[PDB]
Amino acid sequence: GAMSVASLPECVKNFFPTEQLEFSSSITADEKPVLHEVFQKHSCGEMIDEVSKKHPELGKRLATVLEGNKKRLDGLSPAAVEYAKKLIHMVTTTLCSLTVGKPIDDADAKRLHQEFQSLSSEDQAALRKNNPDIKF
Repeated sequence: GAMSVASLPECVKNFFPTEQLEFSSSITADEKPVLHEVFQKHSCGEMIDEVSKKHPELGKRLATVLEGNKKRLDGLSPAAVEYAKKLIHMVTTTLCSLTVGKPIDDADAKRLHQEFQSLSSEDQAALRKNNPDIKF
């Protein structure tokens, strides 16, 4: 639909939480230009205020994505949390680029996969338990 999520490289799609993908699917043709206008001011914490100013319902849906992402960090070790924040940074940057029409470089996603592989078995299992929908 408006967002073109399917056009993303596979290794990038692998890391997307469900809530980001469901949000992207939901974007209507008149909603996308709202995200474009707002994200073009920057390079979501703070995006929410600006988006909601323009389109309350869209901003509500964006806030729900961020609320969703929080749960995924619960109970994780310092190393696993460091990893997860890098994963979400990758996903955020991508979705912003997709929205504004910048190219997508999947090198950051290949780095995430390599990094996951060198985590302890206990941290890999904890990440999978908190994110059963992600292909690490």
